[PDB]
Amino acid sequence: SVLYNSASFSTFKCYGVSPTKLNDLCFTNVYADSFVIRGDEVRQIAPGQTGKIADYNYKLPDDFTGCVIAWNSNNLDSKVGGNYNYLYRLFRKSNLKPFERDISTEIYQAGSTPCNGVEGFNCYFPLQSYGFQPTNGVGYQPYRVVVLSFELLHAPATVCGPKKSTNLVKNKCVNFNFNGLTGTGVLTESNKKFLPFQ
Amino acid sequence: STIEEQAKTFLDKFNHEAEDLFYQSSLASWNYNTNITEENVQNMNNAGDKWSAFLKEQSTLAQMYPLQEIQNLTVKLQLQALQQNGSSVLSEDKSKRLNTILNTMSTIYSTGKVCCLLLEPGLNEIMANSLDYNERLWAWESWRSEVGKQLRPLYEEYVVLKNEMARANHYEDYGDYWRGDYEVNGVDGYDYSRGQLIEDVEHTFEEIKPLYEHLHAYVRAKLMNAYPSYISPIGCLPAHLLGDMWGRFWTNLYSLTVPFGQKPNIDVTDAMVDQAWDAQRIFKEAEKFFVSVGLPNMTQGFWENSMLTDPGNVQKAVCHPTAWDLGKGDFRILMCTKVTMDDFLTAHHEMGHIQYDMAYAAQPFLLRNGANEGFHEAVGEIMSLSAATPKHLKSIGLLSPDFQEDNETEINFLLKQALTIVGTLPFTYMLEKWRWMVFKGEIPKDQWMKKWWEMKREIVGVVEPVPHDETYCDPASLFHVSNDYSFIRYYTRTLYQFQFQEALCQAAKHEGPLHKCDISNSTEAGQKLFNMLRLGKSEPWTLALENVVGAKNMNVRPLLNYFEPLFTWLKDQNKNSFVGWSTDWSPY
Repeated sequence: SVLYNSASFSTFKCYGVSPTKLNDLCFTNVYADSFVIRGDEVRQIAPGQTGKIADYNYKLPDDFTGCVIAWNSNNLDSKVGGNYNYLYRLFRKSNLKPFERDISTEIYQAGSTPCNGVEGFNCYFPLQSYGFQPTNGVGYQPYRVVVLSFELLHAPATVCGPKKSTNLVKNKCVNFNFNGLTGTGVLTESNKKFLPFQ
Repeated sequence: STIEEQAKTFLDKFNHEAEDLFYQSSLASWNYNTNITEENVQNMNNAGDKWSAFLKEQSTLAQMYPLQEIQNLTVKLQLQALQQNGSSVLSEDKSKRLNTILNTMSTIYSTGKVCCLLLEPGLNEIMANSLDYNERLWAWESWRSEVGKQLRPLYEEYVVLKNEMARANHYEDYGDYWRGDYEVNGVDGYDYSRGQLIEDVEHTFEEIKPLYEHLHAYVRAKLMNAYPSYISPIGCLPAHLLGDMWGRFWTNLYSLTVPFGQKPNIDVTDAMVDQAWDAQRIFKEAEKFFVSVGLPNMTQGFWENSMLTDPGNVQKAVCHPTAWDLGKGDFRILMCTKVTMDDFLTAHHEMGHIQYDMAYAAQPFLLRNGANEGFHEAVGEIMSLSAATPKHLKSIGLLSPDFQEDNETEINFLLKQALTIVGTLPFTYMLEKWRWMVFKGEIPKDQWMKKWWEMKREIVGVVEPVPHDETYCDPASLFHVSNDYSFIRYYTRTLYQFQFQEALCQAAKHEGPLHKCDISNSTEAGQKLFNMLRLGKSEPWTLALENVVGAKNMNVRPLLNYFEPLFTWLKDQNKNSFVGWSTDWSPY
């Protein structure tokens, strides 16, 4: 409830499910994938788009039912003169799978000759640098994109949502609901006590 | 594997490192322009040294990839300017000889003092405001007898060195090397060979000749009263009575040639003082102009990084009118904003140049330039010409809906632009054509000054007031020759200025002449212009020209429709003088 009307995120979009129905819906596993990219490559992050990011880095399924959280971070981790703190792989000899972290750090072989790790002919260096500078345009500013994945299995989900609790009124024959039991009657005072677990 | 597949991988590796090195060389140059210090100079040389060293290494590895193995019709156009060797294509012994001449010609031209006197605006104001025969002649003869003599041995060796340098990159001569920019080497069908550039230019120049004959006869008959024993109505005009040292800018001759003195011209200087512009404005007005055309809005970093103020004489700055392109979405314009009349049209001219850079923003660094050298300047000429219309400036903020205007007012506007736009047009057609015959081998080494004065009386109409010999040299003393800059790019700028204006004014529900066209509330005329700007160099200029005008070849008809009321008035006025100019005539 406080994440939608926060009035502090640059891009807050959801796919698959509605952003107002997941507040009370139960979820089994709630993942959190954070990554800083450019400002123009944000359009590639969508369930149904490709590019040099959703293919060789962080790949997302086409039927992703979640939300995409991304805000502006120009006055945070950005300096003038050239950004050399974030890297990214340009090409790779294979195609990654959705929900998989890049572990193998090899050299892209464009030709038919082995590279043996050393950079040379037909052995380009895939890890390139960005350019997060406060004097560039809009498509060159860093944006911390956080992707929240919602996956439900057969295990009992323990992460649901808070319930809006009202007040308590008696002396009337109205309807009430006290945890599961939904009765309609007049709530009067009692003298007996129950058990501290029932 | 695949040669074409490995070609795109080599481009992505170079583009990710070229934008970082080029930005550091441009950011250090911006700090020197804001504050002239001795520290920012070393920052640009260190950043520029890494760019020249990295470009040479990538040009050698690009020679292994065949050029014919490109099917996308895009990589072939990018590897043409990458596999070049530059001036260092010859041997190591002749490498320092060619670069030394480029420094000797630029030093004498910059230090050319007449005893004292500076260069610009030193000798420019003397040859303009003088009105005397025994004053401006001494300033013109001393420049050809001192500067031309020292540049004579350097100009002779400049032809033999540039001839072998051009042939080393598979060409013909120096003039043929400049023809490769206009040559189509990508999409088939819409090709444009280098041999076609020889023709067309020579055919369209003959149809515009009757327009120049009526203009040259009116100026000669007007200045006849000032020089009765020197300017004949049936003769010609000397080389010093043109209001310029080299006969390039003829705008200064408008003060001594007024066809109507009873109708004042437009003036937007007093209108800016009444409405009180903060001196930080002008750009705010210039912003809403391109919105009504339909070109997208400007960026956000332009209003926070580009210095749009005037510090004055208390701060060292060199706010020269030059559009900068740092890259990576950054766009800055270096210009001192003042509350005058010339700055209102100058800001609109450079705003069209930075708009072209914003079109191909998503394209790589190898596609961040115009289609040719004569096309990037034509984008800003159509913006300042449409904004200089007296009718367009009346329906906005400045000016008065009370200022009357008629057919007599448009005569003074077409004549003023005829001494700058089409005034230097015959000079460009003669200066560039004369050098093509020397660089190729059609003129002997001892007939340079002989053929020079022969082509003047047949194209422009300029005689020699002083009988020169052979050791003299005239084209060597020029800002574009000493700096090794092409001059053919200015010829296509004049022709393409009226072709793009006629296309936008036609779809905007407006017919007739083009001296009163107003580009406002015309969405169709704005979306069509963005078609060829977004492409850039990915498509040839012949295909991009058809999307706006409708033809692949340059035309001269739109250049005549703009000066239609001016050509009509000169017909019923130049009846007492001779239409044209005489060749066998000398003032001495």
